[PDB]
Amino acid sequence: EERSYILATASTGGTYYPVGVALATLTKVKLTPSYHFSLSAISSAGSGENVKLMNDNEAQFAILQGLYGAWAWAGEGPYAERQNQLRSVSMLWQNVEHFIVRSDLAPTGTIADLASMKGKKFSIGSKNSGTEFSGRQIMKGVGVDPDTFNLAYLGYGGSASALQNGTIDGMNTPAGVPVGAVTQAFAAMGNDIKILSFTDEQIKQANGNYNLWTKFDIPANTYPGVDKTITTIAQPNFLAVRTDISEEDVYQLTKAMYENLAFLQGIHKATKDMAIEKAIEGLPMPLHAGAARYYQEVGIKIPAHLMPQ
Repeated sequence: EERSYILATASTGGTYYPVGVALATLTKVKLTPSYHFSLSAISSAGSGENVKLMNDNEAQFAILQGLYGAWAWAGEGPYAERQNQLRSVSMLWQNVEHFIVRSDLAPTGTIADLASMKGKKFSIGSKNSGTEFSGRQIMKGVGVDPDTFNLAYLGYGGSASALQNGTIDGMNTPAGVPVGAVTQAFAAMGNDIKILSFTDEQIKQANGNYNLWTKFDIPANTYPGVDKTITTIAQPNFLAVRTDISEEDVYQLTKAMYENLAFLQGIHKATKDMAIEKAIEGLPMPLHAGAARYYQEVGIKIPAHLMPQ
């Protein structure tokens, strides 16, 4: 009968889970009666578990952080070989990098200023979180060894409070814009702190061999007292699917997402990031054939490296 697919997300207290629920709901309300498949969201420990669940067919779809997808496709990071059972479908929202430091420690204003801050207290994120891993990945790319800082491993709220109390000099807090912890820090500290920017050369450095982070301009007036645009980088949180899932089902799913963006956005605001012209930006692994069919149908040019394989 009905093909009841499982969609893996992350903890029920974060953003992966409710965005996943929103996709699942879209399929059950708009697709199951006519097309006879559904997605149902399950919680998980996050991207690393999600790759294992997909590989074992306990899940057929998952929300993945871009970097985990890059590692999976390259056979790098925690992987020793390419994870060839995984393909991409769509960006769902953008993880925007926020490397924030005391302003008097930023002689250029750019991410290279982390190097002037060795030996100082810096919160790289929760231990073993996606945030720790993306912070380490970016810093290594711009040539700064994270372990030459005095690293603290604080969450988003803990980092903001430590910055406000003066017990750390910078923090790494990436997420969908606006990031609550960054709002709190600027609200309390104003322009005593600074979001570090990324030049075009630093964007290339952050990516290394990957095509994952792209230029992202934080709009003026996003954060208290920051009345100017800021150029940083962002990577996608994206929907992944097993290669053996029906092309027709993946096509109908991709089409329904882009024909019902307001439906998704009314369930969870993170999907306000979605747009047909941003659908494939920074995806770290090639598209499933069914998703590519939809994108070409509506006139999207797919880069060679994302064409189905």
